Amino acid sequence: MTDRYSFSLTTFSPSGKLGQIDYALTAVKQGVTSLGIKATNGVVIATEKKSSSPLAMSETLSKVSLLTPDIGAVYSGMGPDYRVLVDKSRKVAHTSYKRIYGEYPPTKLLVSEVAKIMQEATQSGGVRPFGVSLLIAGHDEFNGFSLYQVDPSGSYFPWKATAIGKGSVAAKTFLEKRWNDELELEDAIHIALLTLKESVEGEFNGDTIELAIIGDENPDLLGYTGIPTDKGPRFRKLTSQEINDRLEAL
Amino acid sequence: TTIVGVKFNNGVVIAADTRSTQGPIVADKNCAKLHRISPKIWCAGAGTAADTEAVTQLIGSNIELHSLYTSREPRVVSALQMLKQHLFKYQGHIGAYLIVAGVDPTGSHLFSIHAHGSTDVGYYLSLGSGSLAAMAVLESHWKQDLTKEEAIKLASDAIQAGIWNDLGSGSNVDVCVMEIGKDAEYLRNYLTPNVREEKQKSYKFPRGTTAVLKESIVNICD
Amino acid sequence: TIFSPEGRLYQVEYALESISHAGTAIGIMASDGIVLAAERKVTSTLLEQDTSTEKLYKLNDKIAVAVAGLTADAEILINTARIHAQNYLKTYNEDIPVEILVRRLSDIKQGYTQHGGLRPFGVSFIYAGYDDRYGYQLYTSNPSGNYTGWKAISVGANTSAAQTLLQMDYKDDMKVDDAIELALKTLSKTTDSSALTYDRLEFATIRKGANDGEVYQKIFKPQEIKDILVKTGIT
Amino acid sequence: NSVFSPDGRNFQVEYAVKAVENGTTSIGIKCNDGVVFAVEKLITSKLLVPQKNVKIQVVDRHIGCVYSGLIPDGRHLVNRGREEAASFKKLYKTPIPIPAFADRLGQYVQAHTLYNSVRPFGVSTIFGGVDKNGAHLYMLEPSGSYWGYKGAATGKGRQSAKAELEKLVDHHPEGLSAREAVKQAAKIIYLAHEDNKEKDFELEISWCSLSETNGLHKFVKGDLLQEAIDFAQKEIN
Amino acid sequence: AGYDRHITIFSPEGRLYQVEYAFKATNQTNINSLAVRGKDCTVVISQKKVPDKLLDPTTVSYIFCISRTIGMVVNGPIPDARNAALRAKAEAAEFRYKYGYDMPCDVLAKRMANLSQIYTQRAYMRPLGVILTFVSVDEELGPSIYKTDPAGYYVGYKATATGPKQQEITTNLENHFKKSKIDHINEESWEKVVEFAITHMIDALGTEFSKNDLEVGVATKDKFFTLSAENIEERLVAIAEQD
Amino acid sequence: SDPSSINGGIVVAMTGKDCVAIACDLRLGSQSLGVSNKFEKIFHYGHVFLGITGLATDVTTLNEMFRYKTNLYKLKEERAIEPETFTQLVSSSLYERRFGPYFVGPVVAGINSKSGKPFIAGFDLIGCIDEAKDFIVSGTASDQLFGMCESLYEPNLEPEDLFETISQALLNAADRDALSGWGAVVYIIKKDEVVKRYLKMRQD
Amino acid sequence: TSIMAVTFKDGVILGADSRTTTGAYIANRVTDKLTRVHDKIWCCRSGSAADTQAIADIVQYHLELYTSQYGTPSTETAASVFKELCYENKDNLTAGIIVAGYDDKNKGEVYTIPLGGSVHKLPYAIAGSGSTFIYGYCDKNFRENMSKEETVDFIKHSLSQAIKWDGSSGGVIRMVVLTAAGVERLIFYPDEYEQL
Amino acid sequence: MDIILGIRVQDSVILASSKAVTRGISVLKDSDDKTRQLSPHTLMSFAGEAGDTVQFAEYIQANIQLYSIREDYELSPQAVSSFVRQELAKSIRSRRPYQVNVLIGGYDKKKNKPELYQIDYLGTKVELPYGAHGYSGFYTFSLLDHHYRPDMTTEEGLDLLKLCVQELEKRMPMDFKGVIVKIVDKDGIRQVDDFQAQ
Amino acid sequence: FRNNYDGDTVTFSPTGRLFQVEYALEAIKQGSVTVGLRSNTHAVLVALKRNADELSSYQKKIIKCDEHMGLSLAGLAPDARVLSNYLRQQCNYSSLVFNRKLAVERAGHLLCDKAQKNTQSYGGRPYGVGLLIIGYDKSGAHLLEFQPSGNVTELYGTAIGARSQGAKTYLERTLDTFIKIDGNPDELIKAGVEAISQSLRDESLTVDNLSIAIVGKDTPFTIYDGEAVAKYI
Ligand SMILES: [Mg+2]
Ligand SMILES: [Mg+2]
Ligand SMILES: [Mg+2]
Ligand SMILES: [Mg+2]
Ligand SMILES: [Mg+2]
Ligand SMILES: [Mg+2]
Ligand SMILES: [Mg+2]
Repeated sequence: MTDRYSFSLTTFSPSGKLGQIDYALTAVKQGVTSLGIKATNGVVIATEKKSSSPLAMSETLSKVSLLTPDIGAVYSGMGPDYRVLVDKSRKVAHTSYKRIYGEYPPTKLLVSEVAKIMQEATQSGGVRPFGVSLLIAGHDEFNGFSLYQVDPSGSYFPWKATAIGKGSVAAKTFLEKRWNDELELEDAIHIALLTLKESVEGEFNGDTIELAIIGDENPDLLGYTGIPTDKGPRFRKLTSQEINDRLEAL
Repeated sequence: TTIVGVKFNNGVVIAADTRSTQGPIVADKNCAKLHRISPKIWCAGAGTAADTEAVTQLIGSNIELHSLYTSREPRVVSALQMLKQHLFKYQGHIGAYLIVAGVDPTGSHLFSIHAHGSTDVGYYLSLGSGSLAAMAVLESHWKQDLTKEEAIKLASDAIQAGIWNDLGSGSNVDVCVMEIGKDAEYLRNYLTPNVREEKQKSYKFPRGTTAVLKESIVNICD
Repeated sequence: TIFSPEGRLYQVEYALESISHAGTAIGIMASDGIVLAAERKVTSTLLEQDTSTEKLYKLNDKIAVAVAGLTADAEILINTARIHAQNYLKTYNEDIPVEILVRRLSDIKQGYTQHGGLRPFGVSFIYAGYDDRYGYQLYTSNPSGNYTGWKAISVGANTSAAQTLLQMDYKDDMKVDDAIELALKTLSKTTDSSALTYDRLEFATIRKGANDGEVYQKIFKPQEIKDILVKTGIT
Repeated sequence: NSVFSPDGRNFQVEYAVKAVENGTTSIGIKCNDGVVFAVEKLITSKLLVPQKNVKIQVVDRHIGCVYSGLIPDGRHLVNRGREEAASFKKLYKTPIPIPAFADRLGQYVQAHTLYNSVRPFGVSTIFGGVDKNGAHLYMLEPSGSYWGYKGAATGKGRQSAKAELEKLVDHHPEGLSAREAVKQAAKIIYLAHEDNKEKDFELEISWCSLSETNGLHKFVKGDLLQEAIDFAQKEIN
Repeated sequence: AGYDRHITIFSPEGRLYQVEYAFKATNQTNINSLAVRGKDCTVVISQKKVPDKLLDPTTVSYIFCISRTIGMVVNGPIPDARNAALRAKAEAAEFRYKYGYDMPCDVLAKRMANLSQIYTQRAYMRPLGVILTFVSVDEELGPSIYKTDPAGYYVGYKATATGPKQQEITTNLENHFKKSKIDHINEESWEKVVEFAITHMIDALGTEFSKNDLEVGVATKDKFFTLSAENIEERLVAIAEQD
Repeated sequence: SDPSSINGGIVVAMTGKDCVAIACDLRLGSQSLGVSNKFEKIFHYGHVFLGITGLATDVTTLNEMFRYKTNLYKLKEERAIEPETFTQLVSSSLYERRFGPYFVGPVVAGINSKSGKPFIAGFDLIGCIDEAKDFIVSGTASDQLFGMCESLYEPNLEPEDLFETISQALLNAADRDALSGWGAVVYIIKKDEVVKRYLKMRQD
Repeated sequence: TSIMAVTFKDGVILGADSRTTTGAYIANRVTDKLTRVHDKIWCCRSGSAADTQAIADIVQYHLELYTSQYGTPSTETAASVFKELCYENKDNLTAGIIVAGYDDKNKGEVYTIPLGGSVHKLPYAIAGSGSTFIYGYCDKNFRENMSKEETVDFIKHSLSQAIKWDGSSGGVIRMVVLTAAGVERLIFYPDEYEQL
Repeated sequence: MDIILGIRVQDSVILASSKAVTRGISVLKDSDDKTRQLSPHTLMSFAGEAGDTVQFAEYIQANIQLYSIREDYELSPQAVSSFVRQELAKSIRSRRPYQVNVLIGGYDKKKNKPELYQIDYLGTKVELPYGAHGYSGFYTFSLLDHHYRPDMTTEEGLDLLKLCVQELEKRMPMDFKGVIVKIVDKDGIRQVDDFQAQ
Repeated sequence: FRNNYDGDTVTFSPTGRLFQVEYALEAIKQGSVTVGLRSNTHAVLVALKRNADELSSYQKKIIKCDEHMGLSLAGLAPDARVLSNYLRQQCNYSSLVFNRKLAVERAGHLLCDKAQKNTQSYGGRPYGVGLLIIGYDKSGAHLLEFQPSGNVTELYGTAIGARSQGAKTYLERTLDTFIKIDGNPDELIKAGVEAISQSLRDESLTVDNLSIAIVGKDTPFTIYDGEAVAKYI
């Protein structure tokens, strides 16, 4: 019953820092590496499934999440914060967009909505910031493909390619080396896999790696035929098997 | 309006005519009364046209969010439960009458919902001003365990009873087929037996026929 | 919110401290237009330049802001400023006079300074607008909610150094093209980077609609910034 | 209060308990068809009117409540216990089962260990009664914790009372009747008074027995009380 | 005493000490528990310690029937345990009312983890000092184990174990599934799955159990139920004639 | 009386080859009393055109509301709203007032600036979308408009010919409605340009 | 509508016709008017189909929550929940509900909740528009502690008369048998019951 | 029924408003000024239901005056009329709607043009060369269709108005006790104090 | 132990003490002495009124709650007003709804529960006043003592305030005599007046000093001050 801390828990310090936002960023550093690479005809988001137990079933925990049929997200930092951000993000895409315009939000707008949700946790009374950074990749008719990073402060930035979390500094270097503007999606998935191998401690296979693409429309994933102007999701989670095929040619 | 619902051995079929009316005047000669709640749950509405579209889209929206949240294919009983609870709340004032049909992990389902929030279940259903015309066809030809083809023929024939005998209905027959294994198939203008005959004369006017007072080019951008 | 023994607002002071670390933003007003230039926060090769707009934002068709500080705070404020412009347009069938919009934004900032025990917004704005009462205008607003009018101003880092230079080379009878040169010169001199290159820059103007009688905002595409950077002899 | 210590404890709740230990000693005993509640009333002064400062409380018609610690906190619980029992009876027609009633208090007490704007309750409460399927006796600590009991004690003489309680359980595994347990309650309250013997006391007893009170909660008064006082007086020496 | 140790705000290292402390609270009862999946059942076993001889042993449980189909075992103090049990029950009834079908095990767990994440983020709530293990035979997923902690974290398990001596039991089961290569126990009867659970508890903890030392919950297609002392005694008898 | 009869007013939109046309009368009345000879009922947000008939206060109010909403759209999205999207925004906007509806009969016309394909839609007062590929009619002479259109219309007309057809439809329907007329205005819309013509009609 | 519940020796039986009308049109000839709110608590609904369905669904919700916390609800508890909703909302509901249940202790019990929101415990209950025609017949033929087969006959005969006279009643006769056994669904088609 | 006329000539806008206030079988007043000045160059006249009439006028006047002092500026006649329309538009769907019809006459100093706005209680706004509310329009609209010219002087406008007042005095069943006439131009608002027998 | 444990009423000390409530108890001990006592037929309040100067009036210490009930106060006076108004309303409520005079014991319970909520709510202090309540209801004369902790006890007699321990010891000694003083209003008052004297290091209790209240079998609750107390000095 009733909150006592109706004041901001993120305040400015004598030097101009916002401590809690700094400390959430330090949490993102401690988290498992995730990355995004933009190609000419798609985006790839990838991360490692770091398991709590060998007795756990890692298929039941998705780090990669569909946000709308053409937008997907991955994170580094505190898992549960991600999970609830994903719920709010899906809802907001409906309440603030689809229920109004009859179509799904373009990438930047949804990212902007997510940013707002995180911005608020930085200003409101009696809350800490979210302990995550997200990578949001998507497609829309008028903007093409995009990749955005969203930070605990509420800040977002568009990226050609980037990595967040543990090995992020080395992985970002490995991406500046490898990225160009002629990359096909298949090349990008291949680079994503290479970059992720430096980060992975243990086994590196389709069971321990999580990887999704924003590529082309998947009419077989639509669930109905008949309406010719509805072609299906561009978001697609690659299977364990699919990953392994690209590791034997890696 | 004529909307029907027919269960067969491995699924469920819904169908509808394609006439919208403001009183005696036909507004749209070929609209679509078959709507999607989710990929495999489909809906047909009669009564207030804006109401059946809106209640369908709202519940559709929520069903998608549920599906994503629970990591499961949407069920027909969820659509039915949300619709009836919503309609009931609005005591009737949302004049949505619906035949909701679909397939989900638990089999195949066919339901009716009335505006005040009551639901019924059945093997064959009809709603609309053409409801009686259709039902007499349905009561004449329905049997247990229809093959897909028979169910489409029956549902199609029922919409025709509505089209030919009810002034509230006309034009074309839309169909949607939901089978347990497969993707749902939407079949736009499955029948078109009401083609306007070619007119007796062309009415295109000689240019300059219309007196014009003044004129100007209009700016679109900035 | 509370006062100090000195009669200062701690949180406001520290918010201003924060801003003095943000990439410098310059605004210069000329008789026939306005210049907005700002420097991006030490970037990376992999940062998408074409689909990026972190420091410059359109408010309505006749007003823009340059941002210094927390972007996420600035987006919150920009969005409300956008609504305020649309409310005024709907009420009066006239585009909002520039000052009225600035005052309103400023007043929202003042509020977080006086009640509610929330932190202030860590944002300073330079407003660049045109209206049919005062012509071209330039305003500045900081987390205190204070606002002031200028002919030339900077926010963020090195305002101290940038202000002295603008004071030196600013002359009331300038054309826009002269103000463009001044803004880029001033950024170049004050930068903590080596060369001031196109990819570290956001740039915008408000002119007299190429050839018309109407007012037009140009938010420079990256390529345009590269050209205008060779032109003024910094390559 | 909403504060876990480095090793998982709640120091505020622990301190709440010290207030209970500080309090008078109260007990409950589960006989084969009911429950007996007894409490030590310290007489501060002869000016206190005898029999007229009733500590034992009834909830609905079939439940008794006794507690040790900050008395006002106990009254606060019983108020809430009553609202909670009315609410249940209203919707469900039947008077509230004792385990059902136990949890209502349980959740309410636990709630007061979730927030910094609240302090935990400074009581432990021994309560119970007869329902649809037998007799029940409960004890609920400041933390929200509660379990079923054969016998229960709390307060100053808690330790010696439990020792007596433990003995009864061992010698009588087959039942103890309501009439018997009343006597023993009086006895045990005498044998926890030994600690606070510097100040005088008064004994209160109530019971809820299927055969003796027809499943309603009643105060033990008159000849029955006097006889139980004698049994305790004779068995103290 | 810094604020970052009294409420759920970040420490300079990015940690939430109140969440960490809440985990320590889960062991305070010194009770261990484990869960395994059969071919068409799921079994939870938990120790039952009744130290005080004034207690009614039948009211001493850490196993709850959340719905007709879902059971939940808690590691942590009972006051918080019952708080969670009550919530789950209400969330379960409500789900069925609104969506027309029984709330799945994992969905409930997800929901409970979300409530936990809220206590992890809002200042005025403390986390609950409990770990919740949810079990059923889901109508879509089959036998299921899902476990939620004070961090708001949850996942599905082949089998799991919780409590002070949790590691012993975990590595035991890990060794079993290394041997069998499958992710359940092949076994027809729930009775034999319970026996396996009790057996592997005995080796791992190196202790014998009487019928009053144990508490058992079993979930089969469409019920979840708990075994009485007598059904457990029968189970204990059967293990003895071979092991 | 009937709120959609007080002020009078008609709007009609047609599609043709690579074009759309939208037209309205100019009358603004108060029952029998003609009040304004100059009351336009068509508007445009970027290249998207919206005609509105019905109660004139709601016509005005909705114009101001759709200007507001499209202005904000353009700022967030960095592009002009398209025909199909606007149609959706009108619908949801009307349905939001389900039990206190605007007494209007909106009509949307335009060309998708990507696909270049002609688009028209109609709505009822609570936002029910009438998707039609040929013509849409609205107002106190909608019966007469339906008759005129169904007789005069043929698909794929050239902008110069579609102009005659829509004008003839409007003029003659307007001349059978006591509350429509008093001058007319016709927009012809081709991707690249928009011509606007005031017609000469009876002034009674 | 013709609905009835009858207590007999071994438990209780619910019966109903299967017809739903809007005016003189039969919207549904095969309706299931027998509604389960718990395993061995069932009810028959009359009045507004919307109102009573919504009520039944809330009661089912309350009893499921009840079973989770406190165990099997008594029939009286089920009736009390129904009455609460019906009484507290008498001025938005046209709901006439008959409640019938079985538990081991109290055996077979019947409660009728008519329009007002009052509750009445009865050895048997009739309701719905077709009931009016069978007040004489039922009062003349009901006995206490009948056998299952006798009771089934009593409902079968009663409902067939109700169907015969009331145009709103008709179709098939559905029954639900509630005992220790067990739950048993019965059905009887016009060709059988009309010949009675 | 309350006469409310306005005519826009070339360099000014002229408002004329009946002087009677009638309740029941009694004329309580024959000198009622049914006008409020909104700003030095904007005038508004009003007619409608008994109480809402003055209450609405004065509320608008307070608002426009507030604006002027806040901005040290006079809002264009077009902006004032938009403000007025929106207030009436919101009002019509409120609990108890303002039953007032208005004429706004303004001289726009930035364009040097006179402007006349007719707005009814529904929030129906339209700019007119001449306008009227109530029954009076049923006479005056046709007269002015005939006699009105876009280039008339203020003096010609006053003759045209006198012609309108004569028609109403002849044909209207009620006695409205003549009008108060007001002229809005560049040099502001002034009243023609002699009209009743001028 | 004493450190950060008296911040608010929402903190327990490591000893299980609530210092805010213990400090509120100290405001009573600071207050001017007051005595209440009863027999079977009457109950009497006697209070030592206190001035704040020689030019001031002695501030009132006895408040009437209903015809059959009233109280005296010691400690923070505005708190007495808050509490007596509540009691006035509870008495009033019982009369209007049930046509029933409120049992003095129920008034005890009610005041107790009201005090309690201020020993548990953050950002609210406890009541800082002690009260003695007398009344005649359907079971005779009653006297209660109210502590800000919420504890209410029914007594034959008692005293609260500065140096009150004197009067209490006397009343403990007089018990068997004053309990029997029945049908004699004036004897019981004179017994109470002399009881309050044991608590005087002060001065001699004057005609302004003294405040007496009575209620009983056939006497409505009435207050005596000024000239009307002279005959008991
Ligand atoms: Mg037809
Ligand atoms: Mg104890
Ligand atoms: Mg707290
Ligand atoms: Mg917290
Ligand atoms: Mg029409
Ligand atoms: Mg006409
Ligand atoms: Mg019949």
